[PDB]
Amino acid sequence: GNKYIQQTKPLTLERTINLYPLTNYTFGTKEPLYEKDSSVAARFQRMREEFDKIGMRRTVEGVLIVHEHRLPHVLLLQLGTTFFKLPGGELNPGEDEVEGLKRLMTEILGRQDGWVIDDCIGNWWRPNFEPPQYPYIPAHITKPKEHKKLFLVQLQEKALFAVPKNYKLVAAPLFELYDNAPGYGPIISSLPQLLSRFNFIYN
Amino acid sequence: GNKYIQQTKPLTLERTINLYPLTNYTFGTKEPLYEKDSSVAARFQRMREEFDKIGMRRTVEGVLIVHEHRLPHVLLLQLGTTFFKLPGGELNPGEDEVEGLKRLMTEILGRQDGVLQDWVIDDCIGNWWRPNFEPPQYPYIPAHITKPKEHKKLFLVQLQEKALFAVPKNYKLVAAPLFELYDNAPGYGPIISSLPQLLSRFNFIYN
Amino acid sequence: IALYIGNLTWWTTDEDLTEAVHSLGVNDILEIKFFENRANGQSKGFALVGVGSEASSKKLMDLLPKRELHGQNPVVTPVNKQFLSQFEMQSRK
Amino acid sequence: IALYIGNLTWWTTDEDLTEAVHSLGVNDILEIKFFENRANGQSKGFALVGVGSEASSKKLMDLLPKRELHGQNPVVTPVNKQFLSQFEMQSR
Repeated sequence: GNKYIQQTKPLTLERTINLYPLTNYTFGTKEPLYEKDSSVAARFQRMREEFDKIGMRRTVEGVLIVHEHRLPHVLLLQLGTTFFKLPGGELNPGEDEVEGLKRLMTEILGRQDGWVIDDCIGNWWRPNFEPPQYPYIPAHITKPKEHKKLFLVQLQEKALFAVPKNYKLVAAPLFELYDNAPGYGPIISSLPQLLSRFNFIYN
Repeated sequence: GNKYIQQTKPLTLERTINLYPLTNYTFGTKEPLYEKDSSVAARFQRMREEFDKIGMRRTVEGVLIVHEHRLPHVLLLQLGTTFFKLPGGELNPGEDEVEGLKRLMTEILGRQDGVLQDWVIDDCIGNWWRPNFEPPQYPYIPAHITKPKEHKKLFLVQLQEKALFAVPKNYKLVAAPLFELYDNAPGYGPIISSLPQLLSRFNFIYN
Repeated sequence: IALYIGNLTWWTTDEDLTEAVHSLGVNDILEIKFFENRANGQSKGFALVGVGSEASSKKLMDLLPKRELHGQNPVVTPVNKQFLSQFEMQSRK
Repeated sequence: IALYIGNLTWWTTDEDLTEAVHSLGVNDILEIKFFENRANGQSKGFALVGVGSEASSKKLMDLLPKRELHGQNPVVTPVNKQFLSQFEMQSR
């Protein structure tokens, strides 16, 4: 018999994201990027200083997903064999979240041989000038020192990247991250869950 | 000199969500509802059984959020001293996920008095798959799996300003703040304990 | 030169904790360190409080209790490992 | 009857395993549980497979450890506590 034409599903209920073979993606070595902070305690010395004139820090990171063997992989950058960060960084005072993100993406990676960001996946707040960050603002905290916002960066069908010589662009399959904070941290390692709502397409 | 109105953002980029004081919500009681199963192992038997007749199992669960002290609290159906669960459960073969969840909320927290009660369910917040006929559930389908045994999907359920609910006389209802649950797999389970994060993307207003 | 302030709710905020203080005549609030569970970042119920004026510390020791921050009576007590140990044990309720 | 097929990749699904024996033409497979990491659900790279025919069991034991599944030669053995250990030694 006749079937009825499905009705439009609100993006809030069903978000459909297109994934492509991780083999579509490659890197060309680029100029090595140091980190703006020098030792392990220079970053907070800098955080205090900035928070005073600038105010609360606004960090953003991009999550770029590829796929292999029918499983989502997240693009991490490692350096040593124990350090993994998502591409992103501090925003400029008064800078737009996404626009700024594109600027940082294109900055840390990006084609020198000649960014779709529509989804927010999380927020993390750092209450004090210390390590711990949480997915919420503890009730006793009124002014958190840092706000980290994470976005799903829809990757193009094919892409060339520029990995600063000192970094290694690896593709982490979900089960490597899940329940493995010791390996990747509380943010990164909480992505498998944070991604599960998406209806992924394996092209 | 005149303020510029902040235009709406895309639903996919910022979801502002309205939270209200637990006190705005009043909670009565109703007929004690025992589980459709019983005894640990027994259920898995049924699952093996149902998986044959109906196929993969389809569970839906709603996440109701209140705010107290400007800090979201997830309403949890406690049982005993250490068993919490989200309101929800199995759908009936060939059933809209959401109309089913609605049907499970009224079923599970229905205001006995006047049943003119609607739920605003418009956000899915996660999926969890059970690979084998065992406890393990992961927020994803492991590469070596074709036919999962059970699929669990969670939807943020928006409470209106005020509304009256009703608990099965055999259950207690608590409002777990986020930090109770964060990194607390032992106390609440892999799923429930990952809500703090799963909600961290919503822009919460505390009325 | 610094004290402990406890029997605070886990929602008493650095800011409002400051409101109480200023409103004694004490205007030299040197840092405002809350104690908290790393696991979940929840206020342990007591904050280490600093002050350059070693007089106002009495103006708190005596005056702060008998004020109520969210229906709880503050507990200003000089810094010490047996107060340290006093509050840490109290956060276990 | 039951065996231990292993030395296969962690993405070797169950169906595409069934399709390997359907090449030897058995079709007896009754059950197929895999061994995985509880922590993350990843495959340890070997499974206890339930079969219902004693005869075909020979075909498995004998033959498919010659087929190239995803590049691997299935390592078929009987179900023994001393066999299991060599397989979980492969996780490491």
